[PDB]
Amino acid sequence: MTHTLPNLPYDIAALEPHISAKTLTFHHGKHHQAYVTNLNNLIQNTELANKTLEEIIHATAKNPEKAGIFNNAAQVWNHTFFWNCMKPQGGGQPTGDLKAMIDKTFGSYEAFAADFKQAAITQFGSGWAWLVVERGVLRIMKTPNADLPMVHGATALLTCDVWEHAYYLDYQNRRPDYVDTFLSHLVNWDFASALLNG
Amino acid sequence: MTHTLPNLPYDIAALEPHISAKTLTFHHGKHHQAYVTNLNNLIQNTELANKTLEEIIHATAKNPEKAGIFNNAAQVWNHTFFWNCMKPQGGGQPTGDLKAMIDKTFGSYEAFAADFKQAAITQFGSGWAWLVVERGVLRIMKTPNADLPMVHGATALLTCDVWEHAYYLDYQNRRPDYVDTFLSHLVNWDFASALLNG
Amino acid sequence: THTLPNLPYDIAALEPHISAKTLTFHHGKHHQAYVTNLNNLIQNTELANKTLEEIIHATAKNPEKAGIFNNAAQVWNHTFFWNCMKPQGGGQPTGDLKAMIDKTFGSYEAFAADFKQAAITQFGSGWAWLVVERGVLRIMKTPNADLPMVHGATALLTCDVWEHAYYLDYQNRRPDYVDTFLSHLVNWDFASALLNG
Amino acid sequence: THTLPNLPYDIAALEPHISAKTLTFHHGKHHQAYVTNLNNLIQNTELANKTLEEIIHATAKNPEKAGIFNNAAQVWNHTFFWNCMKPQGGGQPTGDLKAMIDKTFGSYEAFAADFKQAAITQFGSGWAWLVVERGVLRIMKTPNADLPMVHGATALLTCDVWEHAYYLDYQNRRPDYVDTFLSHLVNWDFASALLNG
Ligand SMILES: [Fe+3]
Ligand SMILES: [Fe+3]
Ligand SMILES: [Fe+3]
Ligand SMILES: [Fe+3]
Repeated sequence: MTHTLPNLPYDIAALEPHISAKTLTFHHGKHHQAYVTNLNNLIQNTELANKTLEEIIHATAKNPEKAGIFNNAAQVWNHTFFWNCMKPQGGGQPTGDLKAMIDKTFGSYEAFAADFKQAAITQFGSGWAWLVVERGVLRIMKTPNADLPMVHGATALLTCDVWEHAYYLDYQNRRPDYVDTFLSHLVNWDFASALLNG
Repeated sequence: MTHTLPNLPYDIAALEPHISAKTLTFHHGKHHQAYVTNLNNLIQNTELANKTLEEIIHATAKNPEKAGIFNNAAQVWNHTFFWNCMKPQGGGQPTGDLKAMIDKTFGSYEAFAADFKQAAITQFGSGWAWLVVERGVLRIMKTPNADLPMVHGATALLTCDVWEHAYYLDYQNRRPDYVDTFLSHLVNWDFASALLNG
Repeated sequence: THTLPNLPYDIAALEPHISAKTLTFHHGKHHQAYVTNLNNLIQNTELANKTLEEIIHATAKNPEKAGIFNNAAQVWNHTFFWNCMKPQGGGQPTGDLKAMIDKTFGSYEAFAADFKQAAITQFGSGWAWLVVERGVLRIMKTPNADLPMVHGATALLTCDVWEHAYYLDYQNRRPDYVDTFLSHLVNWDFASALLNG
Repeated sequence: THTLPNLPYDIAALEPHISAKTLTFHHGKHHQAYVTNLNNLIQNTELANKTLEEIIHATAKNPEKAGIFNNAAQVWNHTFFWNCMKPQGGGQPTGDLKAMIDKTFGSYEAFAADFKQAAITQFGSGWAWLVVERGVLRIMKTPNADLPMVHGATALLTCDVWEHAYYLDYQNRRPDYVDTFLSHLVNWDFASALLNG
């Protein structure tokens, strides 16, 4: 157990009712934990046992034979990132640098929000919707399964988990309502704005 | 419109307590319905409007720009196939032709069930676990997302939906328990046996 | 599907300013290769049914399709480039374009100084442009295959500053090449037509 | 402050694979220009007292001081490139480096194909590298002045694929140039020392 499950940055009930404590209990305590334990078991006694998580993600991103390692390693990263993407009483619009860059790039926050929700809702199957910056330009991305921006040469600013386990207890099939609530009440814009200046 | 949602072959509560009436209500009445409505809207005013569902699947399986149409068309097919793969008082073992072919190929039913379970459990993200016949040989197949045996040249005999919406309300993360319940109490072996002789 | 357009003049008609040897490789190899690359990348795709300009607009947003964008835009850029030049070019525009340059830069010499600055400060491969964007003349420079239309601007004039455009004749002396482009090759009638197009 | 280092051999020592004419322009004009540009850009700045490598790392975290990064990285890249070649080079590596290439790529030939592919699929100006990061070998391609050290990797070998590197001798035929680099010029002794550096 050289990799460990990080604490949630808030109480399991902090996102109620938008994301339920039951969801967070299974999502963090079961899914996120299993990705960690799988990763630990898959790299034991291998050359990857002495690498960081980010090093493992990049080292196994190409080799389809190592897809089991990439899939668990990237999911550990993605879920830690996702918990920090949210906060109780979040949502709204960002300010300052990120707000201005979004207006410069998309024309408005509403334009950004519509593009983000479309990527989130058109990602078929399991995956992730992202706001990224790449060579200094903001882009929306959607990725399948465990894929994530860093292996495409982009820096993630924000993500929304659209694996069905992230919303099914609370929203069932209503993924659009889930993403709309994410945008309206949960997104931590201070987080994305700090990462933009990183 | 062009394509219709077929009735379940049993009451929404007929698989209780193994699959809840709640799950079947969302799984059939929302997810399966949505794939039908999407398909109908996507092929309207196109050459695909005049073809059978199977023809649409093969016509869109090759070209990535038509993946939206493929994804919904194949999901209509997969779910319809899946409902018929189950029945109240299912489970047990197959008889006759299919039992003998499983014993010749896997050595035993228990070996087949171990291999079907592991494919279902190691399918990362959304997808399907299949028993197929291919080039005269019985094989286990796992497919991601909407993918399915026929566009690979195999004949499907049985499937288990391992999209998270298939089990999350009743089993949450415990996909192995759900698959174990599928084999133990739900699988309709009469269906797979007839298809083997189709 | 897509074809290389002929040069609008003799392969040797820009000598000594741009050599026939340069044009042979620039038109017959580089521009040809972008056309053949584009055809192979769009075959059996919905892009096969679109125009060059529609391909450029359909792929500018999706980095996954940068190979198609780069070949499509380079086809467009080079065709534009051949038509920006002519034997016995150079001099200055007259009429509408001259007056807009004089009102915007103050002077033709001011425009040529700014155009040449953008051309020589483009690091690596790219293009220097005179564009009109919401009714205003601007100098633009673009890296690699980038071009004005995906930035909401209308190209009036371009000079290729990929090294293959000048290395056989000028080697490292990109500033001399651009000065020779403005002095002897630019076709101001083309740019003036585009301003009213 | 910074100066242009000697070529490690006579300008004709790589004939007929790379012409003396190419080396005179590539080393005496391009490499020299990166050095003179760097000196002029850092004068009276905080960066004037730092080493080339210190300047590269400090400015790499930035798009706003990009003339300094681009010229400093190009100074570094070219010095490294000249030492990646030798007269009567080519062949294959032996010992430590050969073993790692076999374990990593399966064979030298797989390595050379992957290296070739990176060199030819780099669109525009750029570089193809063999790098090592955390004991793992891989191939890298970078655009313009970008280089492995700012990505956390150690360069072992590079091939310049800016068009000035080959256009006088190969024109558009980058694949043949890279083939010739691998076949006749690569200095494997250099890369094997760096693996253990
Ligand atoms: Fe998740
Ligand atoms: Fe389903
Ligand atoms: Fe060109
Ligand atoms: Fe160079």
